[PDB]
Amino acid sequence: SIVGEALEYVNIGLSHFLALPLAQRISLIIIIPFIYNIVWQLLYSLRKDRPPLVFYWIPWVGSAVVYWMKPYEFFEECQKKYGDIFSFVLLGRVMTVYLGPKGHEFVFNAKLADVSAEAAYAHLTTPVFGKGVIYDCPNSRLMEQKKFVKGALTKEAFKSYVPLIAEEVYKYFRDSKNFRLNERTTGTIDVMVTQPEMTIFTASRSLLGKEMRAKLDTDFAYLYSDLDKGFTPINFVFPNLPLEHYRKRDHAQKAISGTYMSLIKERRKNNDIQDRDLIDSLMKNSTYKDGVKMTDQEIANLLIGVLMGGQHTSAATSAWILLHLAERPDVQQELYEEQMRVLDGGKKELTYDLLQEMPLLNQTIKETLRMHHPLHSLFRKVMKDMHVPNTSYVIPAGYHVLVSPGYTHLRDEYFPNAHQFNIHRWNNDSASSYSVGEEVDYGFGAISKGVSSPYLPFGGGRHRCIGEHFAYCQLGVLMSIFIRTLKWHYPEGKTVPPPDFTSMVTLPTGPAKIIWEKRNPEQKIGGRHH
Ligand code: HEM
Repeated sequence: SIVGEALEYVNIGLSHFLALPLAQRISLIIIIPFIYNIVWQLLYSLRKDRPPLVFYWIPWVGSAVVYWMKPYEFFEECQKKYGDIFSFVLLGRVMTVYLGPKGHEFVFNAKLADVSAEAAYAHLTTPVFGKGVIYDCPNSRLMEQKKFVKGALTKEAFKSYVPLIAEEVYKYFRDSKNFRLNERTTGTIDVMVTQPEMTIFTASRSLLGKEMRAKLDTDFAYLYSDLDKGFTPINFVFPNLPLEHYRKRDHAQKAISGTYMSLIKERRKNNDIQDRDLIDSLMKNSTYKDGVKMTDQEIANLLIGVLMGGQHTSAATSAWILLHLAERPDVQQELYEEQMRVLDGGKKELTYDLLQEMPLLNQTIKETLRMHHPLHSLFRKVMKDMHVPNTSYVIPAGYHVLVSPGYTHLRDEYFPNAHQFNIHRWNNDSASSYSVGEEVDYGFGAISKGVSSPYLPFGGGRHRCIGEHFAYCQLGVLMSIFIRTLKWHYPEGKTVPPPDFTSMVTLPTGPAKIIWEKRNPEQKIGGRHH
């Protein structure tokens, strides 16, 4: 017995390895991880306590490419091969997807100790919003921040925001080069140009107030653009490599929060603290229950976060509404009749209460949010091994879970002819959402306990959206005025564009152009302008 003579050759083989020509060493630096990764997946598939893992050729990268470009097609293929729960590798991360209403329950209603949203999201949002708020703080702090913000999102606030938002839409029709309704009776617009502008203008005026809205008439508006460019998915992957747009982002966060603090300190200086906007509200109502006050910097940062949370969701949504309606003059016609009925042929000024008597308008918003959920995937990082009910699967800590209610929105089983835009599928069901039973309060108000609805555009559980009613108010006013003022249609041979999922906000693929025409060519919009 001389195995020892073989152990010598292990050592010998090792030294011959280190002496390979650089050409072959490089090749082996490639081939070894490639082979190991394939061997690893084969072994992994034998485990019974793990959901099926989607096969991938390139290590670390995983299924990133296909998930990035066409996530719903990716989900549908995986769902056919493996069923509703499956994992895939995404740039060094393992993502476990749970499709359908049971998936909604598993992720949105997960125990606070099981999963973390801030662990998934903070590296992307913290540099944009600033420190101390949203995901740069314990969940209990987030809960109270949401409570604070909801305090300026009351029915009473919406009654005051509606004429403010309407003024901004009319000003945009009057003054924007995309319209100029006093000078032109027809024109062509790119809805991915107009809607972000209309969105920030209307949200600024109502949530931040007249001063902050005035700032957007200046070069200052470009900081918002800069801040926005630091909010892309490459910041998800590489949170900070010293790139140009990273620093413009940091600069913008400091400059914009600086402007908000300036106004906050000015208002406190003059005791000019009213009930006009979210700034007034947070100045009066931002003390945590342990008695610690939000700093002025944190208040400013939270303002940025709130405006940002409403910016891309709403802008994408009003863009899709215009795009679906552009090939549906029958739906424009039907919405126009409702406007004439509810507002007495235009004789009534639009109010928040009359908005609630516009079911078809609200069903249009509801249906667009069904077909175009602006966030195709929501994430949590798994913090404790999770057992998946009625399976033998365990999702270990360190994995991520991914939930996609927008995918379920597009399934025939839950919405017949799911790829058909039909506002009447919501007849006698025009509410933005509603708790279909028992409620629960995580610290920012009573919300639905069950999150099993196949329709979940605002998510659910502790991380549930609080901007839903603001969004309906904003989109409601905006679409009410579009409908009463304009008709619109596609250029010849154009139709509803397919979604672009790469910004991870489900935008229409540009350029998404429509042609508008004034319903009343001679109608003038009053007020002064240069
Ligand atoms: C069409 C409009 C909107 C849609 C579809 C939408 C969607 C969502 C969704 C799906 C979530 C949950 C994310 C998750 O669970 O990971 C969420 C959370 C949230 N959104 Fe919205 N949103 C919209 C508008 C707004 C507006 C207008 C605001 C502010 C005025 C806002 C602020 C927030 C906030 C503060 C959260 C809580 C985040 C958390 O607790 O982690 N959103 N939104």
